[PDB]
Amino acid sequence: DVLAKELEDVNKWGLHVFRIAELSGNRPLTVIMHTIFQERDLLKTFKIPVDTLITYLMTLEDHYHADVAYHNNIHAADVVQSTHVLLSTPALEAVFTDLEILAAIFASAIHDVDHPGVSNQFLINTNSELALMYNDSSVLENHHLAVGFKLLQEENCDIFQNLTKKQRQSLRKMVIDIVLATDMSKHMNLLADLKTMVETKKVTSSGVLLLDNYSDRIQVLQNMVHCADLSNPTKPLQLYRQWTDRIMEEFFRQGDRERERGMEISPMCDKHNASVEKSQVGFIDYIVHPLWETWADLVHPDAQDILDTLEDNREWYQSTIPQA
Amino acid sequence: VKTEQEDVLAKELEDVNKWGLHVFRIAELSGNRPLTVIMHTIFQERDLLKTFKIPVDTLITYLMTLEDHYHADVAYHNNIHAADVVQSTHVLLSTPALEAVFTDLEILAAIFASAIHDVDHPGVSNQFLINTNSELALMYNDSSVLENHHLAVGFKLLQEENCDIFQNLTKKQRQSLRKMVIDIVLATDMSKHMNLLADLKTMVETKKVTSSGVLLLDNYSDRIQVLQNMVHCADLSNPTKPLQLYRQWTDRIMEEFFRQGDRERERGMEISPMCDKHNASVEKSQVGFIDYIVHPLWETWADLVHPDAQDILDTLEDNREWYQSTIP
Ligand SMILES: COc1ccc(/C=N/OC[C@H](O)CN2C[C@@H](C)O[C@@H](C)C2)cc1OC1CCCC1
Ligand SMILES: COc1ccc(/C=N/OC[C@H](O)CN2C[C@@H](C)O[C@@H](C)C2)cc1OC1CCCC1
Ligand SMILES: [Mg+2]
Ligand SMILES: [Mg+2]
Ligand SMILES: [Mg+2]
Ligand SMILES: [Mg+2]
Ligand SMILES: [Mg+2]
Ligand SMILES: [Zn+2]
Ligand SMILES: [Zn+2]
Repeated sequence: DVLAKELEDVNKWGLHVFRIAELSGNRPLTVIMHTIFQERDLLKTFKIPVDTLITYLMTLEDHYHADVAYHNNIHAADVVQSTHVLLSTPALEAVFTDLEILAAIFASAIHDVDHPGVSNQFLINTNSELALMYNDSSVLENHHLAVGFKLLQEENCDIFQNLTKKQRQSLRKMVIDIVLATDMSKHMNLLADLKTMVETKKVTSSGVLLLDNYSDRIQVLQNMVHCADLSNPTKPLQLYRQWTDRIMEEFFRQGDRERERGMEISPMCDKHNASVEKSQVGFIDYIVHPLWETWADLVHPDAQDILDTLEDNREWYQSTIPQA
Repeated sequence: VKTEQEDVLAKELEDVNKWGLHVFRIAELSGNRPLTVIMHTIFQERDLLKTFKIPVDTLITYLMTLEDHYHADVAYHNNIHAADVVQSTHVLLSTPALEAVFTDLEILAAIFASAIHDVDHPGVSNQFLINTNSELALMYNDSSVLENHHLAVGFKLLQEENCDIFQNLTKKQRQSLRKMVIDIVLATDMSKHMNLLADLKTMVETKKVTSSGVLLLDNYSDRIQVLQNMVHCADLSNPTKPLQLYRQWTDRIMEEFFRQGDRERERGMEISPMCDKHNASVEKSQVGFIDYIVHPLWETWADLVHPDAQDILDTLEDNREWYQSTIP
């Protein structure tokens, strides 16, 4: 019906994911993953029973929190679909193995599962059980990985059951490497290294990137999923506005818990003294544009339309801020 | 004192400041409470209860609970090993080249890290835990699986009734100590040894000393690097001890290794290097251990604190020759 038609846009930047969420009965992660697995022939390639895939996807989606405004199944579905588009970028054609593709997409799907709606720093500062378990280091990201993998153990949920032992081991390593790179405390180091990779990049005659060891390959996959994670401001304004609403709602909820606890309220988490437009322009200027302009460099000119949208949205958000 | 255990014992504890304290004797004389007894002694000696306002009964309660979470049926990675690493770190901290270098909080961190650094060790390796798809390796994504766990347990036990030995630290002190203890225990992961050593060599190359040969450390990076390597050295100090101690440590690690190999053999897995009781060369393996891991590390530490560690290095070399001479 009016879902198969929306899902026709699954290979396009700017898919109406919120509409897909509504139409699927709040199952955007399940429907979008299913669609992409079929589109990429992943069920056949890895002999994944279709009922197993769906069973896993639904239990995974169940473990995203409905009451968390941003870090929920819609965000997961969005990052999955964005990674799916980025994987098909011409500069990367025939570069990645089917296993590497599967790993990037699986990592995207689980990368925020069971997110509590508060930051690593909040969890550390409040002496949470999660921070105790993970010694204050990539607390959330370690946890997302543990839960994501743990769910494969549920009845008829092992989608990787027919991979070889070697394939499963390689897949597990890549997925861990990828989800740990979504920790924002690693952003500047990832970016610094990505800039250096761009500086020294190698391309075939056909113009596709040459990545001849695991380090270079996983580095590209890490940054790709990181870009997808940080892709909201590169989307059409109607979508970007919705993501901004959600992250500010989530932030203000954390800020309210901090205020109640007598804690200093984290930057951008105070509903009373916040500035959304200023916050987004700063987010684009200091994080999202520096990353995406580097990705654009890597795959030039594949990402120029995405960069254009980002730059237009920045100019849009800054337009109502008085300036000299 | 610290444990209502028999007699004394006090004569043995007179060696708490010396390399080659007889920790096994201490374990026996204390009713298998060497970690509690030795930690209590060191905290009193260094006046740490007064400095950090640690109630003595809180200290003893925590130490007993901590000690209870080292497995009695694990041959090597048990409470005696923890006590040994604690006591060895305590000796290393007092080396002349480090006089007045570390704050009392840094000293507390090193000693506390040493005490918890293998707690709840199951007697099998990280690689075994990964290969067998253990819940622990799933929890920690195959990375420093044991060492992350040791830290989690060591800190969690502070929350048991009357166990918070850090209750009278300031918020900042608690935060700093927590970071240092994590940095130190994660550095005991043997997978980090080569990198750790490489960086230690770099530090020795650019080492700054006063005229009395005392190290000049400039910042947290310097201080934590020395503490990480210090506790790593303590962890790898068995072959540098009086031979009778070393011989018992060797017997114990081989027993633990063989038990892991038995588990591997039973599950049809490739038996890990040095874990096959049916095909072992214990003496040869000790010489290889010294040549490729322990001597390169301790020679570098010896350089850092020259000449403070000369005797320790000499003993290492003598002990290498013992195992050499006993290869069949
Ligand atoms: C649409 O906009 C966004 C979309 C995603 C995100 C992604 N956020 O992931 C962050 C983690 O939860 C942790 N941070 C939370 C914060 C309270 O403290 C920081 C130390 C860490 C942010 C967006 O805009 C935001 C940041 C800039 C203005 C609002
Ligand atoms: C007295 O000798 C020793 C004293 C301590 C130790 C400390 N070991 O900690 C290691 C961890 O449990 C994990 N390893 C287990 C092993 C089966 O596989 C490795 C990949 C990692 C070792 C000693 O001897 C060694 C080398 C020669 C005989 C064993
Ligand atoms: Mg995340
Ligand atoms: Mg004597
Ligand atoms: Mg020992
Ligand atoms: Mg250990
Ligand atoms: Mg210095
Ligand atoms: Zn995310
Ligand atoms: Zn140890």
